[PDB]
Amino acid sequence: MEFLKRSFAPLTEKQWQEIDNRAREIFKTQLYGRKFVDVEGPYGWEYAAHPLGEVEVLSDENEVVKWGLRKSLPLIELRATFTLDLWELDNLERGKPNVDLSSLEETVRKVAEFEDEVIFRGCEKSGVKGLLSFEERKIECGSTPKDLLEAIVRALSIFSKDGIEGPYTLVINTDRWINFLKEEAGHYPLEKRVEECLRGGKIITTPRIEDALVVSERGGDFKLILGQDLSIGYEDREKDAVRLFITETFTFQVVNPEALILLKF
Amino acid sequence: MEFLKRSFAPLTEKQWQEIDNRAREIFKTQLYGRKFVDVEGPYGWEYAAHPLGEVEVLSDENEVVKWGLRKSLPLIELRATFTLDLWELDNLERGKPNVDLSSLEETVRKVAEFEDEVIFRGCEKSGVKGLLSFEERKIECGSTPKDLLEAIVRALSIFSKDGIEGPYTLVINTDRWINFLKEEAGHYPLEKRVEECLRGGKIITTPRIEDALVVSERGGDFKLILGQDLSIGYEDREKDAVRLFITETFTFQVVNPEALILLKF
Amino acid sequence: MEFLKRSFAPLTEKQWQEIDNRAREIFKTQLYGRKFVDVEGPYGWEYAAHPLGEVEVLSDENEVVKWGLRKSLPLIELRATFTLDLWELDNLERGKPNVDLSSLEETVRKVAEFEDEVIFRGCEKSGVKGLLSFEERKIECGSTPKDLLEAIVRALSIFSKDGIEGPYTLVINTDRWINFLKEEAGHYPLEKRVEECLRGGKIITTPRIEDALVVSERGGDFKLILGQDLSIGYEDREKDAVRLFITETFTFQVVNPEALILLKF
Repeated sequence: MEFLKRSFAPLTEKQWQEIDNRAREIFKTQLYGRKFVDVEGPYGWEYAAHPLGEVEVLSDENEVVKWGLRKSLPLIELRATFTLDLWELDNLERGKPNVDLSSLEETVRKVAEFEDEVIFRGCEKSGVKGLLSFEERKIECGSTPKDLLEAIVRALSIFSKDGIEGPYTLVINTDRWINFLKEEAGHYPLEKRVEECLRGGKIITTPRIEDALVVSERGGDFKLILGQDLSIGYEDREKDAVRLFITETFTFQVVNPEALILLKF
Repeated sequence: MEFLKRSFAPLTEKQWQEIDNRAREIFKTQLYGRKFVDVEGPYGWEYAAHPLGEVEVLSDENEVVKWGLRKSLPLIELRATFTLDLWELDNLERGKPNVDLSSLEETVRKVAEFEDEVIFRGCEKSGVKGLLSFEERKIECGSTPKDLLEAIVRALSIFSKDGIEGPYTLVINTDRWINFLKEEAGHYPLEKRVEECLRGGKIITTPRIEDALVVSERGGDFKLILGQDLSIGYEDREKDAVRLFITETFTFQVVNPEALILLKF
Repeated sequence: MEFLKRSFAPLTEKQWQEIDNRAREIFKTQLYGRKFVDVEGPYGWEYAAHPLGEVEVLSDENEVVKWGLRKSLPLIELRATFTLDLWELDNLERGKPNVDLSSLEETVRKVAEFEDEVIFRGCEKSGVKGLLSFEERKIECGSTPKDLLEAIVRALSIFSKDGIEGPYTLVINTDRWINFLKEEAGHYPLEKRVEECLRGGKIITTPRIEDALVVSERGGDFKLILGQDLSIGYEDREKDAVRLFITETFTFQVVNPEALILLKF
């Protein structure tokens, strides 16, 4: 019996595992950040903040004793609720393989969008700096696949200058990738061209961002620390419906900004 | 070779251990809080903050996802420097058992006073609430030892009402204790009277406070968490003098305010 | 305890290994010559000069005794200094994974540029002849990738005439390679065309040179002799900063000029 109080929910364990695998299957495809960022944890529920190794001196200079405070990044706890119908769920025990989980799917989609937004554009309230906030690592790129290849080559040259090794992955907005395919009446399979230019790299198309960027996957550059992973608990029961929730405690850190390059095409 | 960089200091290990035992001997008598408060740690240098188990909801009520932040108490790092004379220290190897350590003694006294002040009256900058801030647990007491005994009995009655068991310790200002002894021309050894009234309790006289209070020593009521205990490191060398420093990372927490009673005599 | 006097530096071994791996990682990408030239050594610090096997006759012809001197190539010793901040470094022990090493990176970049310049264009003061000094091995090439392929084929024909076997590597300036890609709207992946024409060869893009050339990697044609490899030592300490230096003793020799072909495109 854990934090989630799963036992007290008046639902069959078959429905429990069904919802579990449904949520996990949705999250595998909807978690864009985890596809390429490093993941650390779980550290348990008790992990409240992550140390930063920095000290700020509140004390003055005349006083001999230098007393100050250690900076740290507090974790973010998210909790989103939803409701299900007991009679609709009952059909699983009767043998119906299809059930209505539209509310659960919508909640999972929205929470995935929220966490992707937090990872990409940051949250000034929590002090987390988003990747797009690193404007200093920008390169102008033209509207043609030729200009895209030129930008990729120049980005790899900059990476080699800064000593950033492979593998390299290109994350591009899906609409812009589709537009590039529309403009590409050439002779070269665009995927194989990009892979050859990236020296065995991979392409990720996502709608979370509007532009393209190149990252390195040597590890230790983007750490997503999880206190408690994604989990579903039971809140309360009312009439013929059951209320559940999804909770997660996490934080994000960018170790080396030099491993990220942005394209302004 | 630790945080303190002790090896690089051009001082004999005999002088090192001499200064170590001198500082430890001073701290045993000058650390008033540790005489009665619970001590936890060390958690190492990396322990930046202590979790509080509380969550504050930054998110609004219309948005389904409830994202918030976990509260925690950041640790306080103190660092006080001092200087010693190489030629004066050299006499130890020649056989002189007496050396001048007045600067070190003064620094240790001042840092002990600072930490006692932080423990007792708190620090609003760090968010630590001092014991004297708990004004709700106050009892008026008269100027006579008879009134002191009456206040002790009433405080024990309140403790029994609130279910606080022994042992109990009375911490009283040294000047007020001396004044009570001056006023006491009675027939009862005052120490044995106080011990009998406290049911085997003990009395602690300190100049850090100006009044008297009664506490319980059942444990788990006042936790002083130490990341790195009191330690002395070497900063730099200049001409014929050597500069050292004393560093410490700590925090304080009051678990149960009901275990503390204050007297307003 | 070596030449570098690493022990006397008042820095943690963690910082030592961090700086070591940082410098090594930068050098792996910034050492263009070692990517394709043969490397010999280390011969230790005591190796002052490399024998040439040539004797010059100072004596006249009337005197029976023929006394002369043996020619040799003296080694070059480079030493570049830089400074770091002790307080900035202290954050590593506190847990900060990010430190400012901009001065170290700049020094490593500049020394890499200097050694690449010495390897490529030589140094008349030291008597080392640069590869670009071999103007007799020049071939004119046009501005089109077709002309580049023609020049590659003719260079391979000359190599076969002179009995130079594979593998062959093409080293081309990055800007000119990018311009060739810009001009290439053809149908053939340019990398695979170059590899096929070179019979499994590889392409290296570098900014150290402005033109393109073809070399052979059968070994024994370009020897870089190292007395002491790249190393970082500690010079002295001042106030709150520490001064380090990077030192290296080396020399370069071209055995067979017939294994090098230059393109004048």
